[PDB]
Amino acid sequence: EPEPQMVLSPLTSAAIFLVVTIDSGGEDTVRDLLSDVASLERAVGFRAQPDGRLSCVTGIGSEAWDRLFSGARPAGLHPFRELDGPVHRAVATPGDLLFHIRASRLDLCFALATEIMGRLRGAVTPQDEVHGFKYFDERDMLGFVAGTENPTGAAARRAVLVGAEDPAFAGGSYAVVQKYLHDIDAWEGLSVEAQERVIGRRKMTDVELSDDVKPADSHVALTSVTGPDGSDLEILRDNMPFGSVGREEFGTYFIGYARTPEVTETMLERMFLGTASAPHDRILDFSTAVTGSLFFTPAADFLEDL
Amino acid sequence: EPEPQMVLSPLTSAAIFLVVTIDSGGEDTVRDLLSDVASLERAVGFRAQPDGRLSCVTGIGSEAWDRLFSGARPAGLHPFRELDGPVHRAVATPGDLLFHIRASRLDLCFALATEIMGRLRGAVTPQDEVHGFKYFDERDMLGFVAGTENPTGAAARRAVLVGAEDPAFAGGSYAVVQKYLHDIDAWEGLSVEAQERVIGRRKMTDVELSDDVKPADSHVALTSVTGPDGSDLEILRDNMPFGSVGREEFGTYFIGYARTPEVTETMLERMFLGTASAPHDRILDFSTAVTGSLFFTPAADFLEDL
Amino acid sequence: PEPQMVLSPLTSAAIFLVVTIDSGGEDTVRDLLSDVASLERAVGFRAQPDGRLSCVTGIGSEAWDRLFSGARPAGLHPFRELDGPVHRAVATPGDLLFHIRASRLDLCFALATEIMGRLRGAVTPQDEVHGFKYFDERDMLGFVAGTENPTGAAARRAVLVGAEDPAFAGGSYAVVQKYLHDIDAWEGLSVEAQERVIGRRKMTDVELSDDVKPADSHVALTSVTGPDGSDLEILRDNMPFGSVGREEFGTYFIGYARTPEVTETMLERMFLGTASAPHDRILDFSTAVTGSLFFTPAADFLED
Amino acid sequence: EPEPQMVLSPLTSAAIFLVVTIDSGGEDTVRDLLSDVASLERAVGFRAQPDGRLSCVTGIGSEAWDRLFSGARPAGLHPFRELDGPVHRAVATPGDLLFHIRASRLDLCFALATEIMGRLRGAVTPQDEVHGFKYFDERDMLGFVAGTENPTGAAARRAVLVGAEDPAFAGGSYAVVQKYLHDIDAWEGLSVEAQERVIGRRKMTDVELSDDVKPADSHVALTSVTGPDGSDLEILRDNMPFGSVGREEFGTYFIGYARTPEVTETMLERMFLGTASAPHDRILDFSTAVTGSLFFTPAADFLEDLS
Amino acid sequence: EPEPQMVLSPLTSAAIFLVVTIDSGGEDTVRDLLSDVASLERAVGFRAQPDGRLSCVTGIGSEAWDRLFSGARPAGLHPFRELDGPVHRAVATPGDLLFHIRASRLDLCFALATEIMGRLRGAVTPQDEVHGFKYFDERDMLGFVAGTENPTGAAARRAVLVGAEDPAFAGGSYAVVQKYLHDIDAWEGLSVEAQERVIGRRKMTDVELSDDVKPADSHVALTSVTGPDGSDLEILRDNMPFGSVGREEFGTYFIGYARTPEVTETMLERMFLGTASAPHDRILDFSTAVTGSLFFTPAADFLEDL
Amino acid sequence: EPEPQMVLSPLTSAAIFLVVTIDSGGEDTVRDLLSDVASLERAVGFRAQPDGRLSCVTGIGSEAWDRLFSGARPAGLHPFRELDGPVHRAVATPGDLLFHIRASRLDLCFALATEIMGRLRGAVTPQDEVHGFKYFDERDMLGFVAGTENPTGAAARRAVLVGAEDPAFAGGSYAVVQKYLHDIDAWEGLSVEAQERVIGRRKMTDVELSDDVKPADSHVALTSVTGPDGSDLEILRDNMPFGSVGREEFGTYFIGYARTPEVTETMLERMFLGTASAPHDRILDFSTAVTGSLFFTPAADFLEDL
Ligand code: HEM
Ligand code: HEM
Ligand code: HEM
Ligand code: HEM
Ligand SMILES: [Mg+2]
Ligand SMILES: [Mg+2]
Ligand SMILES: [Mg+2]
Ligand SMILES: [O]
Ligand SMILES: [O]
Ligand SMILES: [O]
Ligand SMILES: [O]
Ligand SMILES: [O]
Ligand SMILES: [O]
Repeated sequence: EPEPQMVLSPLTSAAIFLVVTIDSGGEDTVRDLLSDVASLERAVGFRAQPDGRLSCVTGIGSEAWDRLFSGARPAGLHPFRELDGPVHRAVATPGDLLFHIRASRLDLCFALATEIMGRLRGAVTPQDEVHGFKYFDERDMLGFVAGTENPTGAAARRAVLVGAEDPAFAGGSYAVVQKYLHDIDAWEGLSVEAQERVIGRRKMTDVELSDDVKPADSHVALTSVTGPDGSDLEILRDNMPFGSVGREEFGTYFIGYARTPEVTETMLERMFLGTASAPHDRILDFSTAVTGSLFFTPAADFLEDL
Repeated sequence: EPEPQMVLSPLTSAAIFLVVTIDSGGEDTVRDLLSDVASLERAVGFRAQPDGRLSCVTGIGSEAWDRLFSGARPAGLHPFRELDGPVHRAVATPGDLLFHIRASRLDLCFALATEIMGRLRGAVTPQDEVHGFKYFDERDMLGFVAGTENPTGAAARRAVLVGAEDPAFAGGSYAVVQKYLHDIDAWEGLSVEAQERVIGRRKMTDVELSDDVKPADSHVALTSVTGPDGSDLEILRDNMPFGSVGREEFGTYFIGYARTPEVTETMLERMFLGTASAPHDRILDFSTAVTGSLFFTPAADFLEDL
Repeated sequence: PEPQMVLSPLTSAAIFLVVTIDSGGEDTVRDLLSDVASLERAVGFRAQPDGRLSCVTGIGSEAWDRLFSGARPAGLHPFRELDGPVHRAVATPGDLLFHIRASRLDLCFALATEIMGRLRGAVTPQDEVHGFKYFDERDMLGFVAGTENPTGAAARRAVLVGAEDPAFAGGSYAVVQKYLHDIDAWEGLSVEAQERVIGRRKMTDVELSDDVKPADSHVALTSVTGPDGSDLEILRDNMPFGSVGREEFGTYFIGYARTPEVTETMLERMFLGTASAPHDRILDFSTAVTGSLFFTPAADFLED
Repeated sequence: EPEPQMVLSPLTSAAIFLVVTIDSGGEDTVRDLLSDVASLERAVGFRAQPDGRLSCVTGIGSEAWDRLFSGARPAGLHPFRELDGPVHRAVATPGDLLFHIRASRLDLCFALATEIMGRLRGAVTPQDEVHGFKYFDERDMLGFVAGTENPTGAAARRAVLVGAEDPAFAGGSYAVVQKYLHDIDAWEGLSVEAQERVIGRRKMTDVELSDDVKPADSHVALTSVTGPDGSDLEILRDNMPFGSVGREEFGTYFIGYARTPEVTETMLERMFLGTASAPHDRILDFSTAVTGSLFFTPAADFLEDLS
Repeated sequence: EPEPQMVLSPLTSAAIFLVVTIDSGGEDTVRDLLSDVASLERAVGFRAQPDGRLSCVTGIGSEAWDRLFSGARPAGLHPFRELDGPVHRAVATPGDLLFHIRASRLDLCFALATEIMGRLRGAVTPQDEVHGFKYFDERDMLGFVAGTENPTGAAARRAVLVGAEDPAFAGGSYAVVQKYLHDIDAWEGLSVEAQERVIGRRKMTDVELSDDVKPADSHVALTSVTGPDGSDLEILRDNMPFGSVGREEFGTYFIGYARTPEVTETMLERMFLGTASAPHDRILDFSTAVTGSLFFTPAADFLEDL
Repeated sequence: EPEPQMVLSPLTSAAIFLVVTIDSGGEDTVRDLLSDVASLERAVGFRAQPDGRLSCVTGIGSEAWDRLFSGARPAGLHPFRELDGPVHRAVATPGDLLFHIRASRLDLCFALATEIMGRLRGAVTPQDEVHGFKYFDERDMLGFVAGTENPTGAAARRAVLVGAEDPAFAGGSYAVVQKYLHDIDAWEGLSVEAQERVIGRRKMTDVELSDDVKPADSHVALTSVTGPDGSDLEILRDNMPFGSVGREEFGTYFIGYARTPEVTETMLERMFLGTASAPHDRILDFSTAVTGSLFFTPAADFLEDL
């Protein structure tokens, strides 16, 4: 059986998201780090157990894949597709490696990020570094409970992990990242009732709006997708608030894991391009994407045997 | 008896330090915020009891004091004194207001900082914003336990709180801040034994080096000071690690509270200018001050009664 | 097939809600059943992961016929009243059971509020009990309660419907009885006399050896061996409850099993006695004031 | 410095409020129990240290005081004063003894309530019993954070504990209890902003409404009282949610401690009878008081030195 | 004004009791260690703040006091008084220094005991070392709750701390230690009701037996003492269970703190020699004392100034 | 189908290791206790759910197996093999039964140990009893993190549990125990860099030394073993510190679970007898084995069905 990376792990109160590009001739240094990254995770995390809950998920971009490895490519791997909607745009930004670092404490994230970047100095250029913090009541930067409808157990495994459709990369997953900045002044001008119509859930109680009152351009309505079979298409999201009060930056770092990028890309199409019944997702009237990248997160044993 | 701010409260795992200057015409907006800051601390923190441990200490600079208030000035309040040592410099940087925000979680610090800065928008200019995190084993950025010789109980109250020497300001304190960036590459080039001789304590066990072994130019030696009366002069320090792995920023945010700035200033003179037996504090060969500001943190009732 | 949380452990808080379905309330009920997993997530996610909020939903025999056409679960019937020589196990009305558990009563109450809010005008409440953990997993008699519950594979085998009734695999049967205790009479016994009623040591919870365990002890009468000589097991989530002012010191009994026959055999031995035992001596200190039987379907049965 | 009961202690996650009346001839049994109540609290609580946080505050009503004790009365002790407003009524209901029991767990509350009621069986009649629970982030059944502006440290000591004004009773306090039931159907028909105008604080973030927007008939406006010298008059509230989903009971158990009942009573007069600017507290349009009792909670040493 | 050691602090889940004798010529080494013990306590304890709750109380015996110090002695400091009852004996055993180490975790106790014994190697001989542990709900090896009637708050300060009756030694206290082994076989031969008549409290619920059923020879009856003026004479007990299952050793380590040894010794006389109404404390029919030592625990500042 | 004992369970903060020999005629009493040990575990542990995490793993020695049972032996069961190296010796010491008792608290361990030994009194003779405790951030007495490279999940199950190679004993495991005492004086004389060369990892950060600097006689180098097929051969180690400060006993209690003893024995051979490039494991220059025993820990249902 192939060992997945910790893609199925739950939300934690802290995260570091590190996106880098591989400099010309940095390939060899990168391959050596990838073969050690699970051992670095154990080195930093084991002594802080059991409360630490440290994990690192490592992702590799479409272009970087061709630079690093000969042989088969994962079937779903391609650069992030820019979406030019009538009003809102999903931008594509450079990204060769993702490190999705989670723990109960920011210091354990930082210590692992320090060892990884120590090994990669002179081989990579940092593109994005975000320090995420969840609110103590599981709320995001808009004041809503975040993660409620994430799949669990066998449903999560089936939605997130590559299987027989691409057997050489079984136990892998696809990660889409987008850094969003919010217009908090505009958001806080809405009544609570208006905010609930944007999201599609009650703010205090987190109960879903019933189908007769849920607007067709609510976040929950547009990111609800049924397959040909009639079955719900699901992703696993580990979204984190981040910000700087001095710079008035109040953000959500979106990360969504799926067995194929087509599920996440369908949701993004419905959000940015809309449908017959909805011009666009009302959350984008308060949220601007400033990054967008797609990564393949291989099985742990693929990184180890390299 | 006057009610002090939470200057005596213990170290926490998260902090936000905010330093701002007051723009032209900003004084009325600032006075309104000062009269409300304790009530905002309760609004953000109460619902997160008892695990939240949210506090805010508010400080006011020498020039800002004269802009905001008529009548008496605290006896020790003056702008930070630059020290131009033969090798190392303690710089002065602008700062009218300090908010020293502590909690068990960064998101609680961030929520109070958001409310404070929301009320000050258009009246202030941000000078500095640092998000602090302690390592899970009470270690600083240099790998040493930080806080060990802080005073506690009655000795802390005597060391930190203004009393009858300045009775109109009793229950106040003086805060000096300095942001330090470390040369971690040079520090990690030392053996553990050489680092212990820089600090003056054992790294793993935190046991102080004996007087026979402890170098005259160690941090513990130079920051150990006796008054004319033979008594130890003590300050309370809430130093926090901070940084950015992508930018290679690895820092210690120094904050020290004391009943009179003369004690903190004497320690800084010994570190930066040295003594007969030591050229300077050896910690400064690995640590560059990039900010320096002095604040008076009044009694809580002083701020309430505006 | 995915079961409801019938295999989940004891928690420190619980709400037990039993209602009857009023005439014409069927459609409101079916809509709520299709939504109960989503309500559970909605309330529970506000306290992940320590909250441990779950709701197990059960349906009575008469309600089943009012709600669904086609196949019945093989073991579903109304609770069988037992009229013993001394003690009686009463059958009381109940169409729906909500077995709500969490680490905190707030999560239980918030979920109960949303469920009952959705069913207002469609159901009549019959029983509501707010259970709480009592010291080191003790009951109102001062004994540790749950010790011999099966775990892991033995729990799955004992609790979940399998191939014997394949349309309903991953279901279970719940029996509930609210008991009120005579604490005055109980505290009149020596600790040694109480140990002989239960069949375990009071402070240390060690089982009495077979040579000393009375045949009419609770542990002896509820020990049943199946055709192959293996133990027939149930999973019990008993919770203390009460009201000091009204002198109500209670045990809310709930037992899950793959077939009701196992639980019913245990109840027959307790209430009717055997050749060796007049009745379960625990009943000399405990009166059953409710009795109901429910089928707790697979989670997938409810969503569909 | 005489030793107070645990009146200054913080909110906990569980509580039992027990109100009883003393039957004729029950006085000797009650005095005996009062002399033992601190020892019973230690007997239950000590084995759950350090996390248990079990405490019991024992209060005695005006008429019970006269039956139990032959000497001096606390200066402020009198029966609860019924308030007959143009719209709303604050009823006075019987209660001789209050047990305010708090812990981090209901089991410790229940076990201590069991031991106390076991000692008083046949001497007292139960009037009210409420099992309170913390609801999410210190919320009440109206969805608002409750307790935010409670005084702390020295301010709490000054606001709550009897001192030199009544020296024989120094370290005592005065507790007012009211059981409120809420009309949740009517409450949930308001917009969140209309709820915020009833309470005077933001619902989700618990920030006080600015003075320009805070209505005069908001809860926070009517329960804000200044003394003649301009300083705030404060009380310490340990309010707890309770209820029963089947019976549609969604309750707030109000308890307020103060150094003199005059402060709590001035707040109640403003709520129920209103001011020049406000007819009544808008919170009462959604809240009905069904009990009302006043108790003196003596210093701990006063109870210990009985017979 | 004088700062007591942590004699008033509550029970913890772990303790180490270390009793040593001072070798001939060990006096100087011992004096240097005593002046450093508070600094060693902070060095170990600070890196587990705030849940560690590490503390060390240092006690000095009567014969050791006269070897270490000159001038005035604490008024009540004498060797433990052997009690030769008709049936039961309280033995006196050697001991010059007591280290009473408590924390929430054994590791912090063990690390501090290691640093102390490292400084004293070749100057002292170990007489007794006991690792204590919390047993369920504050129970002892007899199955009863132990510590229930300890004084708290002001009553504890008044019972425990030397004051104006011996002003030079204000802030000190007197510790009596006795290691007890229990005859568990004999004890378990009693019914629970017989055990309750030995102790004087209910076993499961820890409710005191009423005055009309409490035997005169029960432990609670003989250890209840009133002064000539009617007030209760109280001690503070920090008893801890210990044992070794292989050796069939089930113990109680008794430690009682009091402002004068006369209170503790009056209790011991009643237990071992009895009263007019009681031959001896029935708890002694199931408990054997194998050590007995008395120590003065000076104010913290007395040790620091050496 | 067969239910293993709790061999795969994680490290806990407390342990008791009990090794006994079966006295002549004690066989019938032992068989009765083996059939009840799981019942005793529930009796003590249930009341402390869910935080207690009490488990007992019961092991039987080679000589004991033939005294207790008729019919098939586990294929790998033999007496511990004494290793007589040029410098260091791995002694074989008597042991018929192992009880490996773990929990989050020592009380639960002690209570279960008391019930087991109460049933075995007069049938067994105790050989060793060790009370283990967690030391800071999962450290051993040498000050290094211990457990870091233990296998987890599927890799742990594959490394530890007997499968189809010995189908009658599927779900069993083999436990090797060795009690080590450390020369802390000699160890603490080494610089941290020289200690790192003994172990093969960085002391404070627990990062593995790179292959270019790791000495061939380091602990990590000698306990790293590859099968003929190139895979890593793994064991599960649940090592616990123990000690007594007055007796200068600073111990590591070694316990290693494996699907076959040949893996553990290959590691011991390399440590004690060395390789072409290493005389012996340098850790043995600071560590003396004083016990050595091998046990088969059967499937839980094997014990239940006696
Ligand atoms: C500013 C960015 C975002 C914010 C603040 C945000 C917030 C939320 C919230 C509050 C919910 C409801 C509770 C939950 O189930 O987590 C939700 C649901 C969801 N979001 Fe987002 N979201 C954002 C971006 C995205 C993006 C970019 C996607 C997909 C590409 C996405 C996919 C989903 C999905 C699939 C659900 C679950 C819908 C359901 O089936 O109920 N979100 N989000
Ligand atoms: C530049 C970055 C700094 C770092 C990384 C640092 C770190 C440390 C460490 C590790 C200790 C030993 C443990 C303890 O906290 O007692 C210490 C002690 C101390 N530091 Fe700093 N420190 C810094 C700057 C300062 C400054 C600027 C001052 C004063 C103006 C200061 C004053 C002290 C004092 C008074 C002590 C206690 C010494 C004693 O009496 O034992 N430190 N510091
Ligand atoms: C007054 C109501 C009850 C009380 C207070 C009570 C209490 C207990 C206690 C203290 C135990 C021993 C520890 C353990 O849980 O294994 C026990 C065991 C048990 N009880 Fe009950 N019980 C009650 C009613 C029932 C009922 C109504 C049934 C069955 C229909 C039942 C079935 C069992 C079973 C099967 C065991 C396990 C026996 C074994 O195999 O060891 N109980 N109960
Ligand atoms: C249905 C009954 C009640 C409910 C739901 C309720 C709820 C609240 C809420 C939500 C607050 C705002 C947060 C805070 O606690 O500071 C508050 C404040 C307060 N309440 Fe109540 N309350 C009730 C009855 C009472 C009564 C009867 C009194 C006095 C007799 C009282 C006195 C106060 C006071 C003094 C404040 C603080 C006002 C300030 O200075 O800001 N409340 N209450
Ligand atoms: Mg009978
Ligand atoms: Mg206020
Ligand atoms: Mg014996
Ligand atoms: O999301
Ligand atoms: O510092
Ligand atoms: O049960
Ligand atoms: O309130
Ligand atoms: O004691
Ligand atoms: O190891």
